[PDB]
Amino acid sequence: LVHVASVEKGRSYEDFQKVYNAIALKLREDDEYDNYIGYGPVLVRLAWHISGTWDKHDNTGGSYGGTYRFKKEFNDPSNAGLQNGFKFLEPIHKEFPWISSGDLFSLGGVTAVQEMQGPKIPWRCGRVDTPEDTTPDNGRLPDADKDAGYVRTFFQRLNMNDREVVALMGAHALGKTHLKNSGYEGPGGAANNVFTNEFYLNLLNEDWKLEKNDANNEQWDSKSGYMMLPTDYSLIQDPKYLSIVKEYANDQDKFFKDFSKAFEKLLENGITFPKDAPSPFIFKTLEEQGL
Ligand code: HEM
Ligand SMILES: N=C(N)c1ccsc1
Repeated sequence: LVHVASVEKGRSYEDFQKVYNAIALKLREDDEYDNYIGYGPVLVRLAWHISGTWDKHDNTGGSYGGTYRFKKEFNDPSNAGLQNGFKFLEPIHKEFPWISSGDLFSLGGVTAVQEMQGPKIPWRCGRVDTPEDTTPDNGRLPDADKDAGYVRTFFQRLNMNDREVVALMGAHALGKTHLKNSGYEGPGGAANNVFTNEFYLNLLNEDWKLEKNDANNEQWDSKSGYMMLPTDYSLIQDPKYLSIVKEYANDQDKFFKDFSKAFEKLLENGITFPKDAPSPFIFKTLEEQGL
């Protein structure tokens, strides 16, 4: 299966910077959401989940087709709560109807990361909506109650190695688990709408206890009020993951650079970019624009 990026007709960097800006301004305006966490984290999770259906073996799933807009994928149990991010983006799409759904969902994630003071994430346009019958079945996103070997094997399907996996998981510094969405409850650090390397510092420095939550699932809890999923905690149980966790806990810039690469790759998996395509766009933040 081949998906060739096709630039939305006549559009260039400035058009996409305008969509960025709309998203970024709404992120600012709608600050109350989720006990004043705001929509940044859920937009990052949305961009990951629309990308994380990809299968390298046959190029099914992936961000290209924008298939999250269809009921089967929208109602994936793994996607519970992301309707909030979709609803956030609806007025943006209404204002910019020319952008594809896949470009919008992925640009949402990029915008959120940058506006939360994360790394710059280069982003490429040209995802094209595909029909309802291209929507991947439920069950391609990962379970949270598993161990390091599960995580490693899972991410091979997405063509991600150990470093890419550990880098990507640093996003779990953002937002929180919600018991009603996933059967897990709690945040991963104190600054959960600012993008930092706190996930790794918390993994290493907190005193974690294995407890049951009110949904009868096990999770790791600290007296600080933080939590880790079993899959999060597996990153310090496996000796190879642990080395990389320590590396990112001790080098903010290295984490930023490695996250940026892995996140762009995640968002671009499955897509063929013509040699004549535009170079990746690097959007200015509102702050950089004086906006
Ligand atoms: C082994 C891989 C992964 C597992 C099992 C997993 C699991 C989870 C679960 C259970 C939640 C809570 C959802 C809720 O209750 O609302 C969640 C949230 C989150 N995930 Fe992951 N995830 C994984 C990887 C990733 C990756 C690769 C990213 C993106 C780079 C990511 C970004 C986030 C973000 C930002 C949230 C917070 C959402 C919010 O606050 O609304 N996750 N994840
Ligand atoms: N480890 C955490 N608190 C977490 C995991 C997914 S979103 C937040």
